[PDB]
Amino acid sequence: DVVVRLPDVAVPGEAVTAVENQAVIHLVDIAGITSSSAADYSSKNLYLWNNETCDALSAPVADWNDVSTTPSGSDKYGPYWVIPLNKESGCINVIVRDGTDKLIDSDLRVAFGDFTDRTVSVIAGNSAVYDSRADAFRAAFGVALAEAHWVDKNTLLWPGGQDKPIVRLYYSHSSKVAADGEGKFTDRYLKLTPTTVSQQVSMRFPHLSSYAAFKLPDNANVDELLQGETVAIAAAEDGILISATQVQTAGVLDDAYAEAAEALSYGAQLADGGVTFRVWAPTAQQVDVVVYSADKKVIGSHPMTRDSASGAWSWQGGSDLKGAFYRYAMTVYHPQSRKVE
Amino acid sequence: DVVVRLPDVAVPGEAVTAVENQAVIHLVDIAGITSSSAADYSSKNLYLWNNETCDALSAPVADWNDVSTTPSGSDKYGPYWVIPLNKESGCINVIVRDGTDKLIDSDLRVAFGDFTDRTVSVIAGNSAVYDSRADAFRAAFGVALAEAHWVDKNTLLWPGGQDKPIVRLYYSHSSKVAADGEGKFTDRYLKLTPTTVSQQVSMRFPHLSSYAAFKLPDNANVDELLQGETVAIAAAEDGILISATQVQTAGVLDDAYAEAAEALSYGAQLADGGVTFRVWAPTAQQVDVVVYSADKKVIGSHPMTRDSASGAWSWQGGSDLKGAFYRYAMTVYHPQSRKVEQYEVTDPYAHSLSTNSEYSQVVDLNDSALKPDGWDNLTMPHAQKTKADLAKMTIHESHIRDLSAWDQTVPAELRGKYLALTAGDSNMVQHLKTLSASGVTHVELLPVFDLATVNEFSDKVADIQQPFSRLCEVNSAVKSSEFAGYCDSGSTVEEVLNQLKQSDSQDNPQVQALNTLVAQTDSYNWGYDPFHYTVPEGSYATDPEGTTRIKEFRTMIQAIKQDLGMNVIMDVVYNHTNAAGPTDRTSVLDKIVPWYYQRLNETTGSVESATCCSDSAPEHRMFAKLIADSLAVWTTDYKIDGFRFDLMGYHPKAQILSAWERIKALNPDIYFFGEGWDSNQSDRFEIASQINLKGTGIGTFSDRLRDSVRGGGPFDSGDALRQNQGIGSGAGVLPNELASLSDDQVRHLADLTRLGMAGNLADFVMIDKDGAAKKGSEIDYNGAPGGYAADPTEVVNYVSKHDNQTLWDMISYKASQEADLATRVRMQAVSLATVMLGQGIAFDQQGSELLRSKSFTRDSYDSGDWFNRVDYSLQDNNYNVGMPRISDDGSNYEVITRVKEMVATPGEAELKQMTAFYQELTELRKSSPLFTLGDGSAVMKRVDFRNTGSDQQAGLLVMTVDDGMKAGASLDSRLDGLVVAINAAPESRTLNEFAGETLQLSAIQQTAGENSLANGVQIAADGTVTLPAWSVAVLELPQGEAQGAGLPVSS
Ligand SMILES: [Ca+2]
Ligand SMILES: [Ca+2]
Ligand SMILES: [Ca+2]
Ligand SMILES: [Ca+2]
Repeated sequence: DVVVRLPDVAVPGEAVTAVENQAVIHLVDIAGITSSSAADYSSKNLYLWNNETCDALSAPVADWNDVSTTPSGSDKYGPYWVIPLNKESGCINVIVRDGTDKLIDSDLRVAFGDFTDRTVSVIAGNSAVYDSRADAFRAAFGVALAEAHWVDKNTLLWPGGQDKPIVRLYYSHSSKVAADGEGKFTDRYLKLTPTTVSQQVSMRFPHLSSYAAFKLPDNANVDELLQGETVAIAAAEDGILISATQVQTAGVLDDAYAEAAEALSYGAQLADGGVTFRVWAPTAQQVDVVVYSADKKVIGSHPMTRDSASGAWSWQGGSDLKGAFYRYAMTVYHPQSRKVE
Repeated sequence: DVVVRLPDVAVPGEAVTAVENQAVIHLVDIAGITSSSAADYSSKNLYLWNNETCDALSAPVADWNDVSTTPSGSDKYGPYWVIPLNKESGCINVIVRDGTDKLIDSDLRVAFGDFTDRTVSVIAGNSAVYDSRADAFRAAFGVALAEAHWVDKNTLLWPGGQDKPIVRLYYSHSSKVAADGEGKFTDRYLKLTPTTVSQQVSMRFPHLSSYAAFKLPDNANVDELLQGETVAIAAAEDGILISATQVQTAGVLDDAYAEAAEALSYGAQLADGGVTFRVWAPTAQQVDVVVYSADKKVIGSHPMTRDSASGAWSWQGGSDLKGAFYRYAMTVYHPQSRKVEQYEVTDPYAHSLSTNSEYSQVVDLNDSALKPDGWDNLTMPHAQKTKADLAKMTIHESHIRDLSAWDQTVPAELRGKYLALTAGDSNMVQHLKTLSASGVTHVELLPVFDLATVNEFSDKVADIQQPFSRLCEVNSAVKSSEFAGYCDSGSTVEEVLNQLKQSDSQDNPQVQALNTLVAQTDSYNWGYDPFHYTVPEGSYATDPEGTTRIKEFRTMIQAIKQDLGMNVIMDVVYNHTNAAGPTDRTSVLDKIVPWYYQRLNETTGSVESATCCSDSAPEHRMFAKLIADSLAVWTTDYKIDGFRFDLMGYHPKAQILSAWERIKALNPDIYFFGEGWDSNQSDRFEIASQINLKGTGIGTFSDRLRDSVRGGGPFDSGDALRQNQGIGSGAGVLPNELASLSDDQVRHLADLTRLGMAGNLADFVMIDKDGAAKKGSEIDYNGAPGGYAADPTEVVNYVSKHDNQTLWDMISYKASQEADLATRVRMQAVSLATVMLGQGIAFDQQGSELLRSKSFTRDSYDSGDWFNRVDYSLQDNNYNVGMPRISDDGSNYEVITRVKEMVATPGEAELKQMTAFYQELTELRKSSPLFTLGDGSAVMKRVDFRNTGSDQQAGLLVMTVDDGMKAGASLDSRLDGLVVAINAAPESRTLNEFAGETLQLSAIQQTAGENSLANGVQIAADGTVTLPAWSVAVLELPQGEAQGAGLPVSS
């Protein structure tokens, strides 16, 4: 079975080091590194300008129509601009363009107190600034956006994986799905097969009905998959990565747990027989009730019991707890940070 | 399933009228009007700014982050901004935004001389400016532009349909897709689903890779869809139309039919067993062959058989059809007119035509009847097998009228004809005969394929040779002009023109005023206006009706190769067609397969005009096939030795190489070269440019040496034409009153010249203007690498060509008042020596040997017999014969007057002196294999220069070529080495570099004597050389019965 791997291109090493009273911005050309023939970087230009916030620039062109700020050089990886500075402190305003059109959506602000080397790298439509061409390249041939949708136990909707020869659902419980030192996707995966959007699904998510449907294997352990990270991967017949995206799982959470979860009571339910603590957290790796004094000192930490049908966690304590302070101590993967928080 | 419908909203009426010293821009909010809810226009702002072009703004915010320029008000239709002005004249720079994001892709430029009211309207992502909110709204809620791209059977690319809830492909076979009386889109459609751009697609169309991809249904009948109209529609969840656009289908046509279509033969293929008619028309609803008599009466109308795999239509008839006239009667939807057009079109694969290319003719080019005697056994007089064979190439770029229009020794009926080359006893023929004998190897013919720009009907044309009365009969305009009085005179147009010279001045440009009118009804055009690619031009024939042209053209080829002993280069124009659209008489390709053969704008679908005219698409499979098949015919049926591609940069490098490999199977020694300038098509494909063609074998014209020797560059106008002197105008050495060129500026031109003389190689190491050792690619040429080639055979050096000022005219503009007629004649020769004695391929304009002048005409394409005159009777160089065309040279009249009278006009003596010099230089070029090394590695191992560095003497060009033992093999059995010395300075110079070297002046130059360019060159027994002013010397190192050490290169 084919291994998903990065394009056979070595990781870049800056090519140009930023010297005193001058900064260097690298454009990591994805279309340029995907090779065949040499690229014309004439059309590429930076609209550079001084403002109340970022004023460290030295002689920035006023004219927006001025495409004259062409690359100070290039190579396989893409062009670069050696920008002259006024002061080695502060920041600069860079708008990366191909003619009179923005390549990066957001107006970049290069804070020299964030990138000590002044050698920085950017990718088209990325908005992010990298300290290295390497860090950028890895990001370019990796997991970006949250294009895929796990809408039910069996179905994953993704337009990016449409007509692609290799479509997989990679997963990692305690780490991020990434490429190793060899640029291979070694993390466990599941093979996805093209299917058609269910009648039930189309109803639920009319805004996704047009999206490309994929059937998950029957052996798939839905529950343990939702314990951590999942990433939808599209690759060539040979295994060269086309796309890697994060997965939106609310649909499957409703399909797998909501029926059972809906039939339970939530909060710190103080009734006759004591107090039942219940929190719905179907993805949480661990949940504990932390009980505090009035002085907010820990009086008890109790790991909760998970109900598999619902993904709800509970813990029963005495009626003595009436008035006690508490919080739930979570252990959960957050897709915004890509970490187990 | 949702019905797409119009919004129930009345057409808007501006709401705000622009008053004095203030403009008003309306944003027509589509999302705002499709919504019954109120909109927050806070986020909306204009980035307004003053520049050298549009400066009429009053107080524009500098900060790009400044979103403070919010709307000056709003309503249902959208917001508006009341912009304060400085002046009611000029223009303003508006960037319409929603935060710090451009709403309109292009930077708007509001010209107040285009919109009188200053009340203007714009739509998001539209780029267009409307005079009214109404005009905008109509455009917004209509099928508008050609934004969508059907790139393959399954894929439709459209940014307008991105993130939209409803995306559909509406279609109509016999009608336009529109909204009914209820405002509904009732026409059949297909549902499109979001997908990603295929790897295969991204390769093919890199310029669309960023565009939003949509998958077509699997039930889609691609074939029947391409039978008529298709429209891409984007709508709301409720079905209110957001956008409706036309579809560009060339991509799918290549994907669905090109594989099969590529494997067929096109035209009226007359072979054994009859004649097969085949036309590719994959969208045509119907195609019929209409067969005509000689009187052009219909003899038969035969509906053709469509092959579904290819979209090609065919019809087989008897061999009786040999010579019959025909056209294809089309029934096809044209997206420009949005209608199913019905017209009769000529064959794009026509090989013979009627007068003025009205009808195609069935022909057999292999017929003895169409061949001059012994055509079948005609061979190439000059070899082209090796790089060394190629390097010997010495081109003379000629034009059919330019050659024989004025030569009296050519029988009248043959003047301006192919047959003129047969006039063995003419001044022109005998001149070429002597040039050939002295070393001119190739004849380049300016357009001889079927041009559109000359009426082939004798009686709808009048030339200067004929009475003025004829001019008025043909030209309606002349009867109502400042020359109307001459219609009564019994004098010729030639006569009247010489009369106008007498009072011609910059303030009274009467010579050119009449010429402009003559030029509309003349027989004179360069011909860079293709009608049919694979038929000779008929106006250069004695009779343009039928096959006569084929035998005549061939007769000219035989004369050039056998009687003049020179190879033939045909100038080719595949970059454009003369016209497109369903109406133009000269549109052939665009009438048959609309929107296929032409390069269209990505948004509007308008045929691009980057080349001038109607940009063709060599990137599309069938047009690439057309080009190759065309070149095959000129190769074997016409026996052409080489091809020069007009604006070759507009072609994909892959296409040029493909055609080249294909043609090589018919003639392995075929040469391809062209103008490989940047075309700006790199967004679309790897262009066939000077840079991109390094090591391919395809040659390109080098502008590096050209500009260094000539002075300045093209686009120079006004005093710059005098200020920008060259090495050959005396830049630095003998400056003119207007010159301000620095010593380093002058030294840099020497650097570029030297590099050029050594075949403009990217890897050739030399000592620069500062004394640094630099590779050819490291020497700058206006931001570009100077050197670019792998071998000198990939470079064509020149100092004159049909386009731009003649060499003489440039010297007249650039030479110091001090430079007398005698020194300027030598200045021409000196300029030419850099080309003639350099490793690269020598190219030159016909007439340079006769100090040719166009009396300062820059773009002589339609300046007729008058300005483009070449006097083969040698009385004058056609200098000062009137003020050139106002339209293109008016801006240079003041400069012309300043220089025009500075020196005398050449006469029989000067022209004879220049011819002698020219013959000298070519003889020299053919005098040693050392001048034409061919291989880049040979150049680097043998070629080096002296008088280099920071301390260099200006105007002295010294080149050394090794044949010594350290170079390798003895190439010249007589020589050990070579020295080329060019003293482009008014002061005589000295050469002590070859200290004690035993040198001798070329026998070629010694024979010449007082008429030599080396006349006065001293070679002291002690190896010291004294070079007179404005002189060129070939100093040779004789070999002594064994290869000694010669002139070894250093570093
Ligand atoms: Ca013609
Ligand atoms: Ca004309
Ligand atoms: Ca373009
Ligand atoms: Ca020798």
